[PDB]
Amino acid sequence: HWGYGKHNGPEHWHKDFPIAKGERQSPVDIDTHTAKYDPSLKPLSVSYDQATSLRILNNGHAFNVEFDDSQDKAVLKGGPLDGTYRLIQFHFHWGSLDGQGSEHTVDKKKYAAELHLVHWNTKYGDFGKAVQQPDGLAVLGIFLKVGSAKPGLQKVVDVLDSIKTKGKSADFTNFDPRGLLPESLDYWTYPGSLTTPPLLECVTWIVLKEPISVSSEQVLKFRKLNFNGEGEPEELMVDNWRPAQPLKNRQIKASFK
Ligand SMILES: [N]S(=O)(=O)[C][C][C][C][C][C]C123[B@@]45[B@]67[B@]89[C@@]1%10B81%11B698B746B814B562B%10%1143
Ligand SMILES: [Zn+2]
Repeated sequence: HWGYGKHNGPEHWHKDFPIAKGERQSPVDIDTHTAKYDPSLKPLSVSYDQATSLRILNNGHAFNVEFDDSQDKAVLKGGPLDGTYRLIQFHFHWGSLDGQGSEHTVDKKKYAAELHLVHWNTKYGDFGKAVQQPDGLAVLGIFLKVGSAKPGLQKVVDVLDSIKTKGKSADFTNFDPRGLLPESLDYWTYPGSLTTPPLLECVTWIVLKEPISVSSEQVLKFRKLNFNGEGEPEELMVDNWRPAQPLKNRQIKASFK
């Protein structure tokens, strides 16, 4: 099955998922000089005050913090979006070392990690229907650099020991994702895809310019997770990022001057 190794990594995905070589694949390099300021873009509205986290899951490729998405409790709107998008989960991508780990790059710079807050368009009723639509998902991407600790991340870090291996989950209630946001909501946006199989071309990407800082100790704990299941040969969960894909016939727009 697909993963991040020599024999099953991103360069192989196209055999099972031919859309891997499609016209709107993610991630991409953001060339900051070429991205056009678009004065028609609105401020992003991130309304997470009523967010209800439920659980954290090691799915064998990352860990997902899952939310109750059975009502409009945690929603993204505005920015480039029409309508209302409901938070379903967040997860990260990260490296074996601090010099790599992000999926998007900024003028070819790789960050240590990248947070993806995944939301689906309520007009399609459920996540599974939304991923079949070109405007089905909105993913808010946030870069992580290593420096000062992010206090709002520590609750996530401390539960990782309990979900070391693939298929393990843990109750994860009352986690506030507002504690993962940078100060500024300045962003870039473009049309793209899921960055993992099935690589569906259903995402409006919103990538924040301002990174968050996390400590070396925090990211080291991400790197103790395992891709393998319990009792299997240990394969550290590191380098679970897809590299930048061809931009093709797309424009990246900036919300800021
Ligand atoms: N890295 S990222 O932020 O671009 C991606 C996060 C998207 C979550 C989408 C995966 C699935 B799993 B369930 B439902 C969706 B349909 B079925 B299975 B298929 B896979 B696809
Ligand atoms: Zn992701």
